[PDB]
Amino acid sequence: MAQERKVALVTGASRGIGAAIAQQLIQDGYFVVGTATSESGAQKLTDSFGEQGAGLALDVRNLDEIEAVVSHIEQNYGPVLVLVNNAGITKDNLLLRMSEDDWDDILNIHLKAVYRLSKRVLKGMTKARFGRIINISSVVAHFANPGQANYSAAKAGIEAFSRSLAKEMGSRQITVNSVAPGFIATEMTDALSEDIRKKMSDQVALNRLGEPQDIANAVSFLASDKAGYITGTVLHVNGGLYMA
Amino acid sequence: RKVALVTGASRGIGAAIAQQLIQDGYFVVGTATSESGAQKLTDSFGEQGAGLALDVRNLDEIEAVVSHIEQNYGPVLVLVNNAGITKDNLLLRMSEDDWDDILNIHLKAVYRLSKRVLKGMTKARFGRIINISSVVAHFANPGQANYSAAKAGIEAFSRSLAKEMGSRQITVNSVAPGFIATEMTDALSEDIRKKMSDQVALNRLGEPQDIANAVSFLASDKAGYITGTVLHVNGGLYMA
Amino acid sequence: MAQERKVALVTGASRGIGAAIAQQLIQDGYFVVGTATSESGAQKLTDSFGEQGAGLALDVRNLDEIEAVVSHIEQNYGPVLVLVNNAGITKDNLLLRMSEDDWDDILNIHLKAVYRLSKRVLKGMTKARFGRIINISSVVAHFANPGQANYSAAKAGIEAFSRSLAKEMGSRQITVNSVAPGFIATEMTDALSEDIRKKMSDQVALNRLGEPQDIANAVSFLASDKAGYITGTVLHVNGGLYMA
Amino acid sequence: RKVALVTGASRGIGAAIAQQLIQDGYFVVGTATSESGAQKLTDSFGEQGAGLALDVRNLDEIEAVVSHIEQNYGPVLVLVNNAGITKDNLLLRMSEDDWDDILNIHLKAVYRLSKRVLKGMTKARFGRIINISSVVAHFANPGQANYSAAKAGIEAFSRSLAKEMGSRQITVNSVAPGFIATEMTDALSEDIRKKMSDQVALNRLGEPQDIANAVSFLASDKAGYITGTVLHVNGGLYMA
Repeated sequence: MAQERKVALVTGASRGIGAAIAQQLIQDGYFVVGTATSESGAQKLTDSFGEQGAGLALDVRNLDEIEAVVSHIEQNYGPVLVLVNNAGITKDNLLLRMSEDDWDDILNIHLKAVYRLSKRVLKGMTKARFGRIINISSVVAHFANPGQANYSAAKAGIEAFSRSLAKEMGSRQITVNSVAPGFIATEMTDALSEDIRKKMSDQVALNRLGEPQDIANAVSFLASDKAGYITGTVLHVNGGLYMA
Repeated sequence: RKVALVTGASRGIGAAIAQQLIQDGYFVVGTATSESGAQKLTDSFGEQGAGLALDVRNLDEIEAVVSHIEQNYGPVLVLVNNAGITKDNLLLRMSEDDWDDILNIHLKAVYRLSKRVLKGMTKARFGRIINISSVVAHFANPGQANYSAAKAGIEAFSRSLAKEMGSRQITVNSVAPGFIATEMTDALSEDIRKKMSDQVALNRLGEPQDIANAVSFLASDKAGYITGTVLHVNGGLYMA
Repeated sequence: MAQERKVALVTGASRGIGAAIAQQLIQDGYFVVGTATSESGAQKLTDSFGEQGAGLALDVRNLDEIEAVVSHIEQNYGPVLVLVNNAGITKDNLLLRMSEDDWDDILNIHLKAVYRLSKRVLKGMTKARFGRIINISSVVAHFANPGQANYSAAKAGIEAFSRSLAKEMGSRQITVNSVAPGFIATEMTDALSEDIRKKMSDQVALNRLGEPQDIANAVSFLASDKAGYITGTVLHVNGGLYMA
Repeated sequence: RKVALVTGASRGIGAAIAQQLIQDGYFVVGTATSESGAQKLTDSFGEQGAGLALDVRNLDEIEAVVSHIEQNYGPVLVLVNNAGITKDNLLLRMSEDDWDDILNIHLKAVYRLSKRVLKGMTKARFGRIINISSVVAHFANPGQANYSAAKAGIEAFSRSLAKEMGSRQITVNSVAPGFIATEMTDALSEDIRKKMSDQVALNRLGEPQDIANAVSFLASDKAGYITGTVLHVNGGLYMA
């Protein structure tokens, strides 16, 4: 029988923030397609989602794969009406040691992928007169961090792109927003020491690291009818690490 | 139930906030400027709320209202500071009273009421202070220097207070409405409303419920890691 | 003989930032009126400025004094065409210990004075089709600081007021801007320990406290013809303490 | 004299910047897209400057140009990254090349040239990197998603780099022009220009010199405590 739920596409859905976002959108009643870089990673997503989603392998650096994935979704599940662009790969270095590849790969994975995927889903959202594009940004697009000139430039570019797109698509009722996580507990933070997690949490007004679910909760809100008059904004979810 | 206090709950944004927080499961105390307005709120909320008269310009009234809530219903654990009164004028025409009354109603009230609810929230290790700001704290609108100053003041206040209270798991945030359909804007002409909605990316005025939805989100466990921020609800009128 | 230079009014000109701003505007060719809270403080300013400025006693909390001072300047020296609103008094306390007076006095000294003085000088600047209103704000209008809810609210209100006023007066070519100092060396910072000044300077990208002259340099730029297309902005002078 | 390198120095904002920095006392190397344009700059600058051909999309050219400057004139101690090329289109019509060419010309060039000048500035314990951004990195203009992304990218880049280089007394800042009169805007109609200047609080388009004045300020000792900021030069078109 036919897939009748609205379709959400969450890139980088294997773990942490992306995993929580995908699961929450399933809970919210979407049919969720999540992506992983590998086929075995995709198969794990398929396992996790069961009969209310699918896992697909996608290297977001490649236009042909983006186009193939979205076409596959359209042909099998439905038009992508919620797009969550989620990527957290970093290639950090002070600028004097930041290579051409450190730069290009991060700009491609983060910002170019947002451009390509957003462009690819617009026709479906225009036809529906409904759409949500939700970009996962970062506190470091706002708060300066040495060694991450590449990642910061990408995330800031994503927020500016989102403003531009929000203006272009707003008459059609499609909203385009970013969520900027702060210090969220991930495999990366789990790998740090307790002392270093304390040094982080002391900087957060709420005195703790966040959880992937806090980011999922923000995305869930923005993807819902409770957020239909919010567009071109950055929703900061950082426990008061960065306020203004 | 936890108690929420929502000022200026008679109509528009305040009324929609109060009704939503009831639906969310809070016991809602709403305030109005007169005893008569307060009765209308009592009548609207029934067993899930109460109406009180309050002139938010008056400290003695603020302290009596909160004391009355503590004695009868319980500690105020969600505070929504909601004011929409304007006294617009170009600066050359803006009187001392136009300046003062807007700074008092909007920003001073936020200082006073926030201070008065700290003790209960501190003891609970739970709190939500949610301040209604405005898009005009960010985008300059000629004639509203008083209103814009007050609301920007509120946002900075909120940041300071979020840092002070965060270890107790009390969040302090602002919601900044854009052009929201009200009696005020219904009273305007068709051409005027058109010029407003043409500035909005979504090409429409918002509704009080859009603001209530944002406050409801922030007041819930779904926003427990969000503090010291401004949640812009303006349809892309202003993007930041 | 008649006073022919354009007149600048710098409130709080006794020391530190205000003193440097007043001296620099004299260097720039203005006739500078500076204010102090006391008559003896005013007399020291008069001494400092010599025949190219004047010191006047002003408690910026009082409308009658504001009106008297500006009238005195108009009657003796000329129309106020550069207004620098400079105040650094604080009454810090966590909100639970912040009195009605802690709140009201800071909002009056900072924000109400900006409203009153700006309003009072507009007629002269309108007639000249030239004006500069330069408000000294603070990094804490942006970067959250516990214990300064009063001061932060005031300074943020000042920046929003400046935007409103800039829009109202822009057709007449009057610019309205704020300068937001960071950690600047003052009597207050001199009173701190060397260890505490180090802890401050480690937070500044430039690895040092600023000087009053750095703020004077910013005000000088904004008051000049080099800044005639800049209005409604905040010029941050903080060594990278706060960037965005 | 200290050497300044100003890209895109042939006309408009770049030309005004280059001429101002000469007046300020810098030896200015200006770049143009062709050998012929480069000669015109040599001819304009005379003994106080030099013109070089540079395609800022090409890393080998960037490295050769800077090497040529180091060998002949001295270390680049002021770098002004100035690009104004647009390839506008609604996203639905924006090609891969429209996206890439604008990201490369604007943001990649800033990455490449900034990296290449660090060593000289580090040794000198003096530097100014001044990046020309745009009001559109802040205020969304439909059709300019590429340009807006690139310039916002530049601003965040600058913040990161300011933190890395600040201990060496190297400042990194952006200047964000609004609507500035150029050949581009001279080519537009009277009605179009009117609609632009009506959005500006000062009710006029700016001039290239207004931008040159801002860059000159930032490049001087008068701005030695300013780093990681955006200096908005837009006549109140956008206020923040």
